[PDB]
Amino acid sequence: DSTPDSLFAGLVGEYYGTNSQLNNISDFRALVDSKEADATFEAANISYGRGSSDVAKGTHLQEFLGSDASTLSTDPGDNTDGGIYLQGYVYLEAGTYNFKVTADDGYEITINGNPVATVDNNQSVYTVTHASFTISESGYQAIDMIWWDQGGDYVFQPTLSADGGSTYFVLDSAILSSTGETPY
Ligand SMILES: OC[C@H]1O[C@@H](O)[C@H](O)[C@@H](O)[C@H]1O
Ligand SMILES: [Ca+2]
Ligand SMILES: [Ca+2]
Ligand SMILES: [Ca+2]
Ligand SMILES: [Ca+2]
Ligand SMILES: [Ca+2]
Ligand SMILES: [Ca+2]
Ligand SMILES: [Ca+2]
Repeated sequence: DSTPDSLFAGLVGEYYGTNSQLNNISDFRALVDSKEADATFEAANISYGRGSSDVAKGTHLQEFLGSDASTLSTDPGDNTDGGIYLQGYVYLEAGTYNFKVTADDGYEITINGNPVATVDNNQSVYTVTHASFTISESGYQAIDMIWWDQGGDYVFQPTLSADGGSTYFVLDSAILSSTGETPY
């Protein structure tokens, strides 16, 4: 547009809290669409939690975000339910990949507009090995994530494999870009 966006080795993060129930992806997306973010942050190391007693309460969000919490724009007030919306880019070579995500509650990850990892409901801590997807051309791929907590425990760690599920890595500053330019 007319405003420069910060270039960092991470995704652009937004946190939203609510006192309504989050049951599914559409509920969290409606929350995101309903207001300005309760806080913004840089999501440079996307391995959050685990903790207890509601992500949206007290300092639980800070604890959940860990290393990334130092970039919070503000300390949100309490809510019962809450979640994050992350957007930016991830450097991937052409090839085949799959996510394996540990989470409480649900989430959705999309790459180049296509969902590649989805849990459309609340759940206690579970790890799902998602189906494989292909990247046609090497470079920075567009990626967005949503995750939420309806209450209770909370964790979010979406790991990626490039080698058919033999090894997995966290998405972090090695490969993330907020704008699709290279972070130095
Ligand atoms: O489905 C029930 C589960 O819901 C999760 O949101 C919560 O973190 C768990 O502790 C358990 O209550
Ligand atoms: Ca801009
Ligand atoms: Ca919004
Ligand atoms: Ca707080
Ligand atoms: Ca941590
Ligand atoms: Ca930090
Ligand atoms: Ca709730
Ligand atoms: Ca929960």
